Amino acid sequence: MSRNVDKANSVLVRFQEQQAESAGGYKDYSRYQRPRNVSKVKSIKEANEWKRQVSKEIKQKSTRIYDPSLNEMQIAELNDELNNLFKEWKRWQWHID
Amino acid sequence: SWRDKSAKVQVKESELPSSIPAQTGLTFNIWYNKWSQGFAGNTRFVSPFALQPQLHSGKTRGDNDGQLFFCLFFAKGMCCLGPKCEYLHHIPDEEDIGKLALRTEALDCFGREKFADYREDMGGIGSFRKKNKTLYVGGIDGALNSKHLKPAQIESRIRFVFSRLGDIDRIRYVESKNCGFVKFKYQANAEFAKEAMSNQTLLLPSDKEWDDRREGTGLLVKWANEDPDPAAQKRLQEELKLESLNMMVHLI
Amino acid sequence: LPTNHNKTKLLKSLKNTKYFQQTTIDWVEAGLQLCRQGHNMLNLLIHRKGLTY
Amino acid sequence: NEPPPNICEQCLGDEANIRMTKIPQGSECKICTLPFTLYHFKTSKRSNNIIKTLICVRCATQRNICQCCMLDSRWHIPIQLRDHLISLVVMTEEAKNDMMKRFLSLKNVKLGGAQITSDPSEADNIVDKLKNILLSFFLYNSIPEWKITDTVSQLLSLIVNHKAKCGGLRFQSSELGERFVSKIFIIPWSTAENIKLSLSLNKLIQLEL
Amino acid sequence: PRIKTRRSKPAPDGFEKIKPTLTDFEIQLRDAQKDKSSKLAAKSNEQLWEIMQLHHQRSRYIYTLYYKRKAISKDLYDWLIKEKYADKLLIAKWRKTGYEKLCCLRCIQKNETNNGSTCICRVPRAQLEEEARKKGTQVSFHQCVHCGCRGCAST
Amino acid sequence: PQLEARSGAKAAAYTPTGIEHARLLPGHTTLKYRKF
Amino acid sequence: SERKAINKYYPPDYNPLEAEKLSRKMAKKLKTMNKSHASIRLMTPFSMRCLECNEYIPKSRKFNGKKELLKEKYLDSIKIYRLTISCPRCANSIAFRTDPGNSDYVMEVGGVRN
Amino acid sequence: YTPKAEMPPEHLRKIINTHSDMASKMYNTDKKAFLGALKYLPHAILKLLENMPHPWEQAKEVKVLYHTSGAITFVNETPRVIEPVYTAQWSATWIAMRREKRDRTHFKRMRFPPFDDDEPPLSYEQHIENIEPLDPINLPLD
Amino acid sequence: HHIEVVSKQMDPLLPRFVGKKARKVVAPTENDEVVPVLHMDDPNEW
RNA sequence: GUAUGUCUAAAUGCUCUUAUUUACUAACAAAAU
Ligand SMILES: [Zn+2]
Ligand SMILES: [Zn+2]
Ligand SMILES: [Zn+2]
Ligand SMILES: [Zn+2]
Ligand SMILES: [Zn+2]
Repeated sequence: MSRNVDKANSVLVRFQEQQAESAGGYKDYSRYQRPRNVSKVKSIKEANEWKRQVSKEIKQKSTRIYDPSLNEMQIAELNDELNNLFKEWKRWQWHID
Repeated sequence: SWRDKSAKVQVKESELPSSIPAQTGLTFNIWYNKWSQGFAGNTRFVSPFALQPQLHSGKTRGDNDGQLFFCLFFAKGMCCLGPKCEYLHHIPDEEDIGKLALRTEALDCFGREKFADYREDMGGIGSFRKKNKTLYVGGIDGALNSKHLKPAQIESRIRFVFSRLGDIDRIRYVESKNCGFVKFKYQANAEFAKEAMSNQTLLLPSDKEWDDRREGTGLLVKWANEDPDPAAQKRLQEELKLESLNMMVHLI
Repeated sequence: LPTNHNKTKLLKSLKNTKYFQQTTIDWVEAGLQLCRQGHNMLNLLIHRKGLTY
Repeated sequence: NEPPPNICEQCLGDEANIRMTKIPQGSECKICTLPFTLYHFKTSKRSNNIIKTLICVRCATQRNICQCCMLDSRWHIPIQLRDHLISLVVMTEEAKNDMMKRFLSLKNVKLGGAQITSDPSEADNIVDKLKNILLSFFLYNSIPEWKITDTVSQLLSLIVNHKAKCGGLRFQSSELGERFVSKIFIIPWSTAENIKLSLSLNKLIQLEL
Repeated sequence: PRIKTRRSKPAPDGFEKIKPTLTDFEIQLRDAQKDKSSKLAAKSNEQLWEIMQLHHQRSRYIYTLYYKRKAISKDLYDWLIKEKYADKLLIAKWRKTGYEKLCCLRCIQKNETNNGSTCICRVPRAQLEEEARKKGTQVSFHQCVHCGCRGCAST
Repeated sequence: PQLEARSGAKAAAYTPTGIEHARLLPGHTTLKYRKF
Repeated sequence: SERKAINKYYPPDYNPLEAEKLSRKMAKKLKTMNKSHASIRLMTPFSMRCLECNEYIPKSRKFNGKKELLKEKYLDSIKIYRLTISCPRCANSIAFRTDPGNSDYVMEVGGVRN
Repeated sequence: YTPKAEMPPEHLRKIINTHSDMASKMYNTDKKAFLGALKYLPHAILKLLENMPHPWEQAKEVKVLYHTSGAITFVNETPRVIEPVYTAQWSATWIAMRREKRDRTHFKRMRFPPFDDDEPPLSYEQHIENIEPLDPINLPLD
Repeated sequence: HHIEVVSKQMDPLLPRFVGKKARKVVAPTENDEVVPVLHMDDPNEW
């Protein structure tokens, strides 16, 4: 399990995380992938967390896309990615509450 | 009239004063009392208690002995010692302020060292360099559980909470900034107010979201970075001048 | 060949303070205390060091 | 080697005997964040709460202040105020930085003004100069609410906006109000023209944002 | 008390009479000796104070029966002393003049204290009160931090 | 590169650490002397 | 605390099978582990030119690549891998495949061997 | 000057018990004290070990100093003996051991460690109350 | 006013010199008086 | 010797597959009869 990722997703760590989730309510919304279809999330806190995560992602995307080699295609691709992120964020701002 | 109003206080009994931390992290660090191996959680949670001062305020073991400094816990609204507390339980009156006005430079009305530099977030116990009586209120969205209220209503609510807590100089709610500036007469009073209203809900019993006030995040009450718009500045200058004049008079 | 000078043993110095006081204890009890206290010390230090894992 | 503690007369107390303990490199000074000896005294034996020194002697010397009170050694005024007065007749800029503050503390220049306060010559002169220099109901028509409240009390919840200049006092009792009216700055119930105009303008201002 | 290990003989004559009195104490002690999650310094101190008081009380009871009332045999008293029940030093102090009402021994360790003196408890309420009156303020101290002892003095 | 030579050393005095160095431990308290 | 640590501490209730099951349940949800292009450190055997900016990355030069499994195996039961690299100057994704028929590699729309 | 106050063991016990679940801003300084105490923990260990009750002894009472913070506890007394007497005692114990060996088909040797790594060592207050500690090693006299 | 200084015996467990924490400190030279640096009085070879 | 750095506003249970590993790390060391 060299290079840290393996360590992170080693069974023991996972178990610990699960335990934390069970007792006290420590989740790491960084750690899990954000769900595709909203309205399968009855809790508000979770939703908020997800929204926050997406915002963070968007910010990250923004930070990188103004790099100096602007003509490279990665940046262009991200522009679409950025849009997608924005859309997701908007969706997360649903009007149930 | 806190003296003849009552003696007793007993705000939150020592059966249930507080649980110690709130789980961020995986493991609990014994030396810092803070959860480690992770940081996911906005952390600020609403006070389970509050200072309903007219009911609570009273004579203490401190009052008799001649204590200067007021009870932080009382302010917060959770002083389980109550009548046997050594720190004072009332809203800082003028006489009291006058009495501890010598010390009020170096340390707060709670008897705890004011710092030389402000905290970067203006978040707690103000500096001894800059005297202040002026509190930033914030997180009013969060403190009211994202309620669609009128700004005016919010302002009124703020006034209600803060007037009770100390002699007000002046208050401003702002729609654009989404905040509530308050200014007091005495720094001590302001400090007390801050202590009280840190992590407090602005909601009332009559509101429909009273039972879920705990689930939100409280008021973010902090110190006021001076207002830049010019009239205010001018006023401040005038005040300073007046103070200087007074000092001069005292001297001669 | 031992110290000519040093009368002042460790315990004596401690006694001379106000922070220590002294009891008579069952030896097993004392041992238990040591185990607990010692354990606490090692945890506390470890936690300070930051390594909570 | 160590220099002595600079504690003022009002700081220390009113008695002809005080006992204090020195704690060498006790705490870091609040200004400089640099180890120094804490003196802490109890004033009168039985009077509660100690008085610990919060600053290093050097820093005190530089500012010319009580090591407890944080006030001018001479005139017993907050550093700002004392310095401000001097300026009126230049003020200190404590540099709020981790490293730089320490450096500032170690410098021995008497920062700003302190010199004047120290010397009988200079302080006295400044003082002289200063002397010379010296020688329910809505409410309409800036001043603080704690004054307004006081006034009301004298006359016998009190909302007042300043951008509006529109103070809606609510005693919540017909007795208090009817006493208040007889015992007596426009004050109706729930150059007059000029005043009205000004009020209107204020209201407009309040309402545009 | 210590634990019996056939070192000293089980008990002398009159132990059966007093035992039920000083066995109430044991229960109290047991209640005391545990995690009362005090969550607060003063509260924590209070339990210690209580414990101290309890300790004192048993000794007093023993002392009272042996010296003042004199209803217990010397041998029994000696046995008790040998066991952890009574405090020997405390008893001795009590027997001496001016120390009869005495909260605990470490309230009269003059070496311990920051100011070279005895605990305040040892000042008779009278004197402190008088001082307060002279000053302007009310009665200044309630109980010391060693042991809860509101007016320990022999008066 | 940063694999670099040098211009001057240093000597700046801070607050002492209070660490129990092994060598610093006492040893040869008695100084000898000459005959005169 | 030391790389050759014999036994990792387990909680007093740690049903190992149960724990494993739990992990599995929380592996589909998991971000890492449920993804492709897992990282790797590799030297470059081909010694090739980055097709965009013509940067001549030579033999044995070390990179933090991404190894990903190609679903279409060679023959039947011997896997082949895509090994992503970036050129030092321009950030163009070079990669290559390991077709084991010739005991060597194949370039994959990154650069050219020379 | 005036000697130390012989405190009650109860107080000490209480102090110890308090600093088990220690995680408030209350006893910040107690944690510091505890940390400091590592300095003398080996000394403490040495003391306690030295006072080990000998096999002719059910349970030794022992003098104890302890920091009022609850950070460290030294067995204070240093165990001295009448040398010949001590030797005699040891001999007796040896004899007893030999006898035991002779007797027993299997001698139930301890398992180590005696308590589990999970299980936190019982407080002394679980077995003050327990029955008279079983008889120690002293041979049949005449 | 006359005043008695004392030194209280701190507990032997707690850090003796709780002030100090191995802080870096740049010092000013503070040389107010000016040192006179006095002195007296083929380039292609050298 | 398992490198590193920036970046952070305050669906539920279910079972079935194994005589393995898309395993990762190379700082460590390098010869014949
Ligand atoms: Zn209180
Ligand atoms: Zn002063
Ligand atoms: Zn007493
Ligand atoms: Zn006492
Ligand atoms: Zn006392």
